[PDB]
Amino acid sequence: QVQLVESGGGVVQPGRSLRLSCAASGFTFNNYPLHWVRQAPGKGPEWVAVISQDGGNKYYVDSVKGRFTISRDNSKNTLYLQMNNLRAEDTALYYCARDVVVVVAARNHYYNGMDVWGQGTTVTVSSASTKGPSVFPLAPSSKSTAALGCLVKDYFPEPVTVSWNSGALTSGVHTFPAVLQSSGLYSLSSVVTVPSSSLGTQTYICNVNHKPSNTKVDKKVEPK
Amino acid sequence: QVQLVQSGPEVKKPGTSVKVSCKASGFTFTTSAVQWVRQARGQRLEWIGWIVVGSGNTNYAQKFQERVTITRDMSTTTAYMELSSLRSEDTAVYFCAAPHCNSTSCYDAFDIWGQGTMVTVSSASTKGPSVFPLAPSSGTAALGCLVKDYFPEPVTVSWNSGALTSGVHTFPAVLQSSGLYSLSSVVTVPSSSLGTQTYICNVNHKPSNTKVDKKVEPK
Amino acid sequence: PFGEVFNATRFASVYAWNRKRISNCVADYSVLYNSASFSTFKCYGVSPNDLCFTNVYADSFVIRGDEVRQIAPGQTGKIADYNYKLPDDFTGCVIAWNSNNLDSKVGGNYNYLYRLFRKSNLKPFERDISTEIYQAGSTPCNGVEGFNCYFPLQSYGFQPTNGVGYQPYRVVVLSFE
Amino acid sequence: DIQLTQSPSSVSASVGDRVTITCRASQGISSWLAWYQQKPGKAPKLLIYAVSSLQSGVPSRFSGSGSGTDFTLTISSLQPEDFATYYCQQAKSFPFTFGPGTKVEIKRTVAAPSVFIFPPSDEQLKSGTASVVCLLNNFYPREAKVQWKVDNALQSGNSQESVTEQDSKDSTYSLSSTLTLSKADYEKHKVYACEVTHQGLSSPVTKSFNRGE
Amino acid sequence: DIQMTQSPGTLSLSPGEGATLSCRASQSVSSSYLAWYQQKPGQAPRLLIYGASSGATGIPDRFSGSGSGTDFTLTISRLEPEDFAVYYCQQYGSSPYTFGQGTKVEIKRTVAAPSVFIFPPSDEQLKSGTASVVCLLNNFYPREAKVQWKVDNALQSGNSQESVTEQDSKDSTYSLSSTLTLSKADYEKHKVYACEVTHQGLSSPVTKSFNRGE
Ligand SMILES: *[C@@H]1O[C@H](CO[C@@H]2O[C@@H](C)[C@@H](O)[C@@H](O)[C@@H]2O)[C@@H](O[C@@H]2O[C@H](CO)[C@@H](O)[C@H](O)[C@H]2NC(C)=O)[C@H](O)[C@H]1NC(C)=O
Ligand SMILES: [Br-]
Ligand SMILES: [Br-]
Ligand SMILES: [Br-]
Ligand SMILES: [Br-]
Ligand SMILES: [Br-]
Ligand SMILES: [Br-]
Repeated sequence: QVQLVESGGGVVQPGRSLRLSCAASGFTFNNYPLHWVRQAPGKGPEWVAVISQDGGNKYYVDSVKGRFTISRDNSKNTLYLQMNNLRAEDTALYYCARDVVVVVAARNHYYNGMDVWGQGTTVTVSSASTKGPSVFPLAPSSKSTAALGCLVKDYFPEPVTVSWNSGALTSGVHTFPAVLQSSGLYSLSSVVTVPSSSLGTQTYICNVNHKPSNTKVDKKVEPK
Repeated sequence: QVQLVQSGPEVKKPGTSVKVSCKASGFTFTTSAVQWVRQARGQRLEWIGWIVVGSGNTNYAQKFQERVTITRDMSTTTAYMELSSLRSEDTAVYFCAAPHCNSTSCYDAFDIWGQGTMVTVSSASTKGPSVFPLAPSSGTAALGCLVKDYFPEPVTVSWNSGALTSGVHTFPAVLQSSGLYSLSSVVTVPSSSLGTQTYICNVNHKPSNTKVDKKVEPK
Repeated sequence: PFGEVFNATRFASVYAWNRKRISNCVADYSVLYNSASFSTFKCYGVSPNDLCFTNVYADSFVIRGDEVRQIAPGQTGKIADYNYKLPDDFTGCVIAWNSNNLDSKVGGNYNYLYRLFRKSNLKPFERDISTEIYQAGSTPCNGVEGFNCYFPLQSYGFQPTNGVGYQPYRVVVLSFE
Repeated sequence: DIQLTQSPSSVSASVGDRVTITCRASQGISSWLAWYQQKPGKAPKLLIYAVSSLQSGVPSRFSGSGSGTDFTLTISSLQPEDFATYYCQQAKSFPFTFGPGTKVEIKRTVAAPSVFIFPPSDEQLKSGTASVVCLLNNFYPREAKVQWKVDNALQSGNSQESVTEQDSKDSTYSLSSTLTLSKADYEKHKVYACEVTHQGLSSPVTKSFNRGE
Repeated sequence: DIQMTQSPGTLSLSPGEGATLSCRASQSVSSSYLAWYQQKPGQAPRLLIYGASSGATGIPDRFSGSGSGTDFTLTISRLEPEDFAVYYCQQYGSSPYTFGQGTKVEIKRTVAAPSVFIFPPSDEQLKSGTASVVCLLNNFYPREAKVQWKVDNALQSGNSQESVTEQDSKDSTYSLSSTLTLSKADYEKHKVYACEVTHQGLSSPVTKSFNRGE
């Protein structure tokens, strides 16, 4: 199968470096130019760089000019992006993609789009230290269907995973995308809607798992 | 003079690239095609790929899809064969072949062929050969010369500056594990002539500008 | 009416050259000769001003800079022989300008074609858009390409980094009858 | 540096509708434009290249047209797997620029949000930080406005919002807004409320609490 | 791809006979896109026949061609001495334009046993720290021959290399050269060096030896 698998992303302090790799299979690697495209959280895709089939031609977005270097190893079917002097605005999910080659009268025409994309690899440029989240209860109100949840506050880096009653409770659960606070730590809320009658007759436990800090926190949400 | 002339011999280190040229003459290059075929020493013919001179469209074999690119230049009526990331396995002779054509029509086969280009790939360095005598044992006897440890191919051997040709066997060279070549050239002569006929083998190795005339002696 | 013929959004390929017919209207070829925008302004049979003819034809197409010299009477080459031939007694003008910023694409443009093979030369003002497989050998092609069986059209593959001789040029040929 | 604009920014469609998305370029780009479909958590998928060339595997209900500065993406009969964000990309010159995108949303009936307010927990206050959370649950359309008022004083610059993707069951959205104060400021006031205005609400809905009670 | 297979491997025939070579294709190929080539030692391939049955320019009319689809034939009515070389068939209709593995047409001959000679390493080479013992098998037919090195009756393995000449244009025989390579130290540790030759023309293996010194 035609497939692109990128790797090498992670957390890195500003000004430091990272090297992304892209493993291709299922097509003749040296017949195709290759692109690097990134997508910041909540934004659209941004083309970063492209390299020709033999590596002789390289183009870059102005934002990365002089800091990024694209390269390829045709003997290993591998594409590389060398990222130096990284900035906060470099934080994004990085895809490698294969060039669209338009054939007219048996002649190949290059740089016409991207047809085969990888799954993406995440890089996060931050000076923040790894930290597990504090899990605070959002207790259900006395008389105000009721709503309860957990506030998953002040953690770095992404992501957390939130379950309710160890995954048994899925009906009515809403775990929101995280916000990045001015402190550099993320905050997140996971809520659930339940019948008001079950509040005195049902435990609700939210389970917050944060692999980067090696922490798993379970909070019992109960009325006041 | 419907001709197809190729580049000279090439000797490159592993991991480099070679670009063999092939220039047309006699016919109108612009409307023909050029295929490339390689032949390892003592092996069969292997089709690499072809190119249509007018358009530049190429077709390659599966085994050369990764390291060969064929081009042409109608201004200099020449076709090229670029071979990247060389290795010992690439050591072979490469041929170019084309049908001759006028301004509108072509021959129905590959009838014009180039002289061939030998490409040697190894880590060895240029070195002249050491020539040792193969002395005749004490009605016909055999003597010769041992042309040992040279690089690259080839060497040329003659006997008595070309006077002695009957009964001479110059063997094709073998590639030793040291990376250098060894070659032996022998001749059978009547046993009577051993004491009254000097036998000299003439070894010339152009890549090293080596000219050795070695006299073979009955001990 | 020249405004929509010269400054058109897209031109035709040289093998499928387009002809616009202009009979009896307003014209001022003085602002065109004085323009450095036009890399070529050459007239034949009439010197480049305000004469009168019954009709004007506007043939337009795109070639590359090295080929603009072929758009003239008594010329030979890919364009003159297989794409667009001007007669020896041609009475008109040929105008061209560099259209790299419009018709060139990074990686190569695939929209402009030119005829690469043809068994005989075009008559003056002949238009050939056939896509029959060119039989270069004696063996008949049966619609399939291969050895001595080539597609007759080829793409220019215009790129902005190309040499100016290989960059696209939009050509307008005015003939007066 | 060729810019690209798309219109509209969002579309609310049903299964079977004809949907047309347009892409405007800041300069002529001939036929060198492509269209991409992207779903949450997935890489963009190429649908059309060269203005009107359907990528292999794409259903023929997708079509594309245009030339120069204006281009059009048409979905003849929208199918459930077509609700996504669509991007247009030009390829005349580097850098390859994308459009801002057009989100194809599921049209449904106006549902008012259920509003819940949550005071900061006693454990969090012991950390010296207070977070008040306002939940807007299962509403449509997505457009909603939350205003925080602390003793009837309208807040600004001290809150953050987050919206869920459109729900796979009832096609509604959910919103969570968090007001963040220090424990010092939180204990200086009594009434904490979030005022919610939404299309399903004939008048702003307010959920409040008195600190401690 | 289309695999082209040729037969026979070696065609041992007398000058003046009729030669017949075969070329097979893994699938049916157009007759107008098959060629035959001839290659002599140290030369480029030469086109003989194309379009299965179309003689090339300058090729003698004794060269003929036939076949269709998967089986093709190269007939030589009367074999001349300038015709003993290798012959290839290539199809150039469907890409890739694959070749056959070749057929060697050699002059058939009567069995001739080799004349065997052994050569001790020269005193000049021993000064360099290496010894090369050479065994010459002179003018024999058929080509197949076997050489074994024995050093004080110890059969050697992995330290010898062979080389065979092309068939002689005058007596139609072959010659072989085998070189045993030992260091000067290992060479002086033993006394009797011999090469045993096995060949069809010999009623029993022939051994040629020398005594290190005398
Ligand atoms: C260009 O050549 C064609 C064909 O030439 C053939 O192939 C050559 C390599 C050579 O082998 C020639 O002897 C071949 O004829 C010419 O076309 C032929 O013209 C003759 C003239 O009577 C006609 O009988 C044939 O049928 C034609 N064959 C084909 C395939 O067209 C053509 O005339 C040559 N053009 C010029 C300008 O010389
Ligand atoms: Br390229
Ligand atoms: Br590189
Ligand atoms: Br190509
Ligand atoms: Br345009
Ligand atoms: Br108070
Ligand atoms: Br082959």
